[PDB]
Amino acid sequence: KVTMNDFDYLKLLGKGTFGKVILVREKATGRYYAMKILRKEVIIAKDEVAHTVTESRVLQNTRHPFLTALKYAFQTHDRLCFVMEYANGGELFFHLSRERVFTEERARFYGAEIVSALEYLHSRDVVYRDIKLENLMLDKDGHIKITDFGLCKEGISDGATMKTFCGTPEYLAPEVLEDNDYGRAVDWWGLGVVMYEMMCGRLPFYNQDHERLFELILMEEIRFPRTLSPEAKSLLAGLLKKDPKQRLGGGPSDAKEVMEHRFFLSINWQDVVQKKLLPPFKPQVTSEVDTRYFDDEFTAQSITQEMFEDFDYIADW
Amino acid sequence: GRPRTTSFAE
Ligand SMILES: NC1(C(=O)NCc2ccc(Cl)cc2)CCN(c2ncnc3[nH]ccc23)CC1
Repeated sequence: KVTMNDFDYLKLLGKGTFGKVILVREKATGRYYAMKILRKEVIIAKDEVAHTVTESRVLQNTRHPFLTALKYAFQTHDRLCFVMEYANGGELFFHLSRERVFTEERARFYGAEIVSALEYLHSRDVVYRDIKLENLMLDKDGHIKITDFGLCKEGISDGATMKTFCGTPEYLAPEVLEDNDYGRAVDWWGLGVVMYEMMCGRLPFYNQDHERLFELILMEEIRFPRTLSPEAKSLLAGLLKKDPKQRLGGGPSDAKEVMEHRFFLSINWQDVVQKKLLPPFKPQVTSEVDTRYFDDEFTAQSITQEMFEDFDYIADW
Repeated sequence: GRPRTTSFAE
């Protein structure tokens, strides 16, 4: 049994509407984790129960080096807490904003890890649906860790479809902006957007007004920098194909199509998951409490069932 | 250097 009192609460790492993430130390072990704390009252009143139970189930039933693992999930009378592996290197969003653009080789390393994580997810019948720079963290070694599983859909195999209008606006696949249902190829669209941001230094489609933004996504052709390699242009054009049936990854073989693309020719896929590749950037933290890869905006801030049947959990690691 | 984005569901 796990309680709030089993932890020291050190720094705010992130803060959504529906909760906050705090850097915590487990007192008995001296180990550090990221705790997501949600308020039950808010979760219930705002109809976020299904998403929260889904994130719990997904985290309970996945194990992969490029997904953040769940150590403990527990509840109190007014809170739900997820204790997860702490990604010390912060969000890819942090890094890309600092550096403006990544080399193709650096984007390839991250892209390959994301492809492996997506492959694994789809193999567990999970569609992730929210690939974006904020949800892609770096661990202490510089490997990708996908976080935030609340928008996942489970039990999606092969060509099964989904109906919920969800994700993040700037990253929505064109089929999601049409009526009716969509399949798992939405995840390859999201990879293409993040890859495009990594190698081109901006979103492929952007407007502050969601009506204009969604028009661009549906109707505008993407542009490439003249000096992007032909293989990177081809990868991006393939993942950002508007028709999911023509999209790279959109066919029956799903991730395999992406892994086979010439952009990834140099990648040994069997080695990606075994983490034999030296990452192109190791976070230079000087302590487990060093939050230099997280925004001051958050880290400066001080920190003063039936329905939830499938929630609680203790890992076998 | 885009603004931070927000996930949603309807
Ligand atoms: N990208 C993160 C974030 O801020 N997401 C927004 C957010 C905040 C709260 C809630 Cl309830 C939902 C979304 C993901 C969670 N955090 C992490 N930072 C470091 N290591 C981590 N491991 C797992 C999560 C996490 C902090 C960074």
